Amino acid sequence: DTKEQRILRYVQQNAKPGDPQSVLEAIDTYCTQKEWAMNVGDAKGQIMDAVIREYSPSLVLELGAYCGYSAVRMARLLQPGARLLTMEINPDCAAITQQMLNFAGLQDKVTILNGASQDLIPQLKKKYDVDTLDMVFLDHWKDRYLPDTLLLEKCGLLRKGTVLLADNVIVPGTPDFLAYVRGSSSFECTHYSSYLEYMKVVDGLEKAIYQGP
Ligand SMILES: O=C(NC/C=C/[C@H]1O[C@@H](n2ccc(=O)cc2)[C@H](O)[C@@H]1O)c1cc([N+](=O)[O-])cc(O)c1O
Ligand SMILES: [Mg+2]
Repeated sequence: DTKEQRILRYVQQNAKPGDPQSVLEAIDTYCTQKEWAMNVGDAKGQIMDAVIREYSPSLVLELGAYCGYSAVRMARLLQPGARLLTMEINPDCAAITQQMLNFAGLQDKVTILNGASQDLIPQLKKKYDVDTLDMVFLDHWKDRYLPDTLLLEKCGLLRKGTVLLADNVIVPGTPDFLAYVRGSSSFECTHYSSYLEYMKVVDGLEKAIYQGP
């Protein structure tokens, strides 16, 4: 029994089926109170929401599904006919994400791709009927942000105005990617400061009074 299955089970037990907001709130409660997990969380999630609403993307690529928290967050804001594709190398995470989307009622909008991003990116156009991407959410292994961005470009998946949105650029950090994009005339960058997810960390003092030998 994994932490990820425990999160899904908590959602099935407590959230309202077909209600994406309820699903996000159930995840946030469980991870705030019971077990830390690497979901983007509601603080950064609000920022994501504002960006998605600004750009109204028709085709979004997510790198890194995990439990589906960000896939639920994004897909609930997509217009009719818009699509999210999400890449997940861990088959256990891919299954959880699909059940989460199902529970939320968002399964029609989202396609899960099982595999490593660097292996899947070159197959997008032919296998998933993609021309260029409107938005890319990066939230997978931090050392893959830069090489995958380069591969996206190589494969002709970026157009003028494609919006890349990257989590964790301060903590744990993505320093090669951040330096690259900030220094490149091919990208115009903006930083949105927020807070790392679920950081009310419990600790305590133990008093132990010696009673004699
Ligand atoms: O390490 C972090 N994220 C790595 C994410 C990894 C996810 O991306 C998938 N994937 C999908 C496709 C691939 O090709 C590779 C991996 C993995 O199978 C996992 O589901 C992280 C860590 C902290 N932290 O505070 O420690 C906070 C965060 O917000 C984080 O995102
Ligand atoms: Mg993250």
